[PDB]
Amino acid sequence: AVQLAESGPALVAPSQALSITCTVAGFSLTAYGVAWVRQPPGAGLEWLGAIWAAGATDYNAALKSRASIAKDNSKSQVFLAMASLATADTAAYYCAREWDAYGDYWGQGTTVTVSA
Amino acid sequence: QTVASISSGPKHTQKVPILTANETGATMPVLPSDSIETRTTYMHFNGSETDVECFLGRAACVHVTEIQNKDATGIDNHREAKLFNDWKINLSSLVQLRKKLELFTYVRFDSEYTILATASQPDSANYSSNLVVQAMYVPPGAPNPKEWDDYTWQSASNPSVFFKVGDTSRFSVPYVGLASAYNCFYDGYSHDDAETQYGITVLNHMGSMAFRIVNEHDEHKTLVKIRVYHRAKHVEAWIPRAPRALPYTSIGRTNYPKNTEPVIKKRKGDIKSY
Amino acid sequence: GLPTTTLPGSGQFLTTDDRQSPSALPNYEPTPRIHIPGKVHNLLEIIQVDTLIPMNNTHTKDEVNSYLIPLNANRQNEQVFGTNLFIGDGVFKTTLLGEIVQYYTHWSGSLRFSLMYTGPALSSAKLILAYTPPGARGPQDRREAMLGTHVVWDIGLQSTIVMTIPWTSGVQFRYTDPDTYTSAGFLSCWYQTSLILPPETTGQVYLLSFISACPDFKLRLMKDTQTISQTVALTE
Amino acid sequence: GYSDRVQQITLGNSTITTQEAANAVVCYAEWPEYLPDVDASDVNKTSKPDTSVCRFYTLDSKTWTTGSKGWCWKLPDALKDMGVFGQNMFFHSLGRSGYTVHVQCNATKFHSGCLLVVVIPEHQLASHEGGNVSVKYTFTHPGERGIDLSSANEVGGPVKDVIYNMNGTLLGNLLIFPHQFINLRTNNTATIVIPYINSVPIDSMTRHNNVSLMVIPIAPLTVPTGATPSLPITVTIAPMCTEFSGIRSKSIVPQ
Amino acid sequence: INYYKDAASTSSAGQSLSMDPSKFTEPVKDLMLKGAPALN
Amino acid sequence: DIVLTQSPAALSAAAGATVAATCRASGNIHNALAWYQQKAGKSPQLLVYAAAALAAGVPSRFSGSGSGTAYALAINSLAADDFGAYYCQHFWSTPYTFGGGTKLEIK
Repeated sequence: AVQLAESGPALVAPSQALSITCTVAGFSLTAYGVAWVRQPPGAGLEWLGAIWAAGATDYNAALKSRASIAKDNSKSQVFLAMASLATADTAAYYCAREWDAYGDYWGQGTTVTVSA
Repeated sequence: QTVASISSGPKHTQKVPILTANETGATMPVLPSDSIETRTTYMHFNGSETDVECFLGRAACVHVTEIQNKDATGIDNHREAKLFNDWKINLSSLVQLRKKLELFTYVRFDSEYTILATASQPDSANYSSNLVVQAMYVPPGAPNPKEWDDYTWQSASNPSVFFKVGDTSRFSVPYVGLASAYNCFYDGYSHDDAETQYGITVLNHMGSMAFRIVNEHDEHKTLVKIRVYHRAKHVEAWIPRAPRALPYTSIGRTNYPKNTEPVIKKRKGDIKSY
Repeated sequence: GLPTTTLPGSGQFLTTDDRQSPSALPNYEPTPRIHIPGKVHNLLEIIQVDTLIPMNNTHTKDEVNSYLIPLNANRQNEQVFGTNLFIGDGVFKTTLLGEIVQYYTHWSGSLRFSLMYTGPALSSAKLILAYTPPGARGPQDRREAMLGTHVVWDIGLQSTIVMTIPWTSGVQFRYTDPDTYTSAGFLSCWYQTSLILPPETTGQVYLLSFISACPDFKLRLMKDTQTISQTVALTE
Repeated sequence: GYSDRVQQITLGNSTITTQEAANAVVCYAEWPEYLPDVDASDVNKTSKPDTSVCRFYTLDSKTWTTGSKGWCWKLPDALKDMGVFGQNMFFHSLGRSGYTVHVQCNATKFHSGCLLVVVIPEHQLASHEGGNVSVKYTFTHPGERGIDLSSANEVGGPVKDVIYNMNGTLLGNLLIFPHQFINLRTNNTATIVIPYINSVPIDSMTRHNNVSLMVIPIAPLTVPTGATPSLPITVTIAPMCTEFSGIRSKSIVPQ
Repeated sequence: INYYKDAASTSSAGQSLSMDPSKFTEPVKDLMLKGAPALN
Repeated sequence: DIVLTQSPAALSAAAGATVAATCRASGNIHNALAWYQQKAGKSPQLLVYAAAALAAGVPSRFSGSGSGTAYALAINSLAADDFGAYYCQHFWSTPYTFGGGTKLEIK
């Protein structure tokens, strides 16, 4: 049972930080990387970034300054941290186990609303 | 006593046997002693069973046909009634010997045929009949049989073998190829023509066999199945080829069927999986 | 008349017996053998030739990408590929080694595994090819991979590493069919450092994996193969 | 001293230099030789038109355009319109020839991609229909243009699936045949020297193709960013130790 | 002991014991030493 | 970077029709493309990986095709489960940018 359960605060004031976690079950993070994809309501999917199976990270080119992905291999948790939020960051965020370097096993997703 | 592995110790050297270039089209004979520390072991092994005369030199079934002992009164042509049956000898109708032979482009061997005949009476027989089969070797240009008992079965110059059903025949045939080897593969035609057949050549033509029950007929029918088994011997093989991966569709052609199954097994996991 | 006794197995047709038989063509003079290049005397000659492995058998169709092992740029410590070493199965079932191996029941001796780097000449990579001998699992992190037999491969002017798989079977032969007692172990490649690409080059570069046999390779107990099959007899 | 990368092949009045070669393949370690008397059966005195036919003939260049499947040429069919070798092929009943096949594909150090340049004796092609369908004469005899394996199937033509080598085998197992790689990292050059390979000493050159040359992209062409996504491949073939026997009128083939 | 006058009638010759793989594994023109650089 | 231009924005169709969605990339992906299905208020589901290969548990109506820069997702005989928004994503190194999205509607 490969599961990637998102969890977030879901109500963040703007110009603050996100602490969105994916608890990993069914596999180890030392063997598979985790991609992050958001989707604002109405609009389409946006690839946020991927942490690879040994901690090397790649990001969206427009969000390299804001986003930072880290992980705990022992706790099976992947962290997404977006700094200096704007109102266009209101989106349901997703995790994915990597599968031939493609993203699947997408979690249910936690909606984040950045508003004051 | 051939050495399989030499004793090798720690090396720290500019001679690097395990780095090469596959671009050159060569396979470097890199030993285990070239990249790990080995001990001395011996082969105790000569490679006698992977020899090509051992590999191509056991008997494969090459053909299964049926002939019928039956009342022939009022039958038109006697070949559709299976009163006799002719087989153009080839080693590519049954695929287990075909895939072994088509590991090579050219092959030369004396043949060794074993013909087993087995009978069956599927309905209403009081006894099993003691039957004799004629297997007449018919080279191209010989008169083919049209009747089960015509003049062609006299066989004054064709080789024939008489044998009982239940018993078996056995005879060797020399290498009868016109060329210095048989062509397992022939990239060409018989002549420069827009419609002539591709790949079907007489360069692997081995003759033909005609089979009949020499007995007249009984009250019941007898269905005699003939099983020609071929053993190659004094085998010489040239130009090792890529092995067949797809199912064959016809004698003498490299055709494979449309919409065939993938021959490489798909892995359950990713490329990282075990 | 010589008094003889007839034994068991008389009139049997053992298909593998090698006896003398009468010739149907007496005084036949066959065609003179001319010199043809590439004469094969023994199948151990031609399984020392390396052929491509379809390591990337992750598609639902046979294609050229099945032979291509992808490398990626920003990857430390990860696994490039992994496979088990059942040479009559898996990625090896279709290779020339594995096709001839499946005509035999037993195999012994060392394998010859080659990787061929095909990226740009201004790219650099260090990889570590691990052989795990049996008893342990397939390695999971490059730390348990390099505890076994491994080669660290710096990729430079020579694009080919040749890693031997040394023989680990006190049971002196293994089965060519997959058998758990005679499992050969595991093969895996890992990023030693990483793949560095030059500027103005993006994407994946590919490895080509080759397999062949060392000259200590043994095959015996000849058997029919599971590759080819047949429903009805073929016609002209 | 002398490099294994810098080679020169002079045949006739033709010269090929390469500075980025691999080691040249001589097929089955046998250099092309004339037919000896002990193997001959044809009693005609053969004509050996040495420097006029045993010379490099450059074929038309193929563009390798990153979705290319491969190219197959037939020998002696690819050289049937090539000078005096093309004429002697049609005026003679018989002929045997070895070949130096030279394949050229240059690139920058920023390019990547790998070509399999393989020589297959008796590459009997499969039909795309299966069954007992043959390939017509004009499809196994394309001449200089060869067979483009990325082109569509045509009625009477061969199957063009590069994974099955056009014959029901597999692409990975072509390395049992004499081959080289043009890995653009390493070499821009494949040189294969082919002897005459046949079950007969001398043969009809128009109805029979002795060897085929396949140039197959294994690793696809990755060009650098903003570069032209295409590399020309040039094949240059020289006949070697070429005999012709049985001179008669010029044979008319299907075209 | 051969019971027949034909060479085709005789049994198998046995292992040729040649075992010469270099025409398939090293068909290259220049001899490449194991340990040397392949393309200097 | 590689921009995926997915076309068109919407395709209204009834059940049983043949619908093709197209992604054109700015660079060569070398068939490292994924197609995603996303229903209303659900997680995206991988349909086609490697631009032609169907994923695990995907019905055989879906068929990816194309190579180079142009890629097509064809559906033969649309069912009611096959409605929603479809997305490309390439996987050629990084960044793994998406296409715009094709929404399938009902006539």
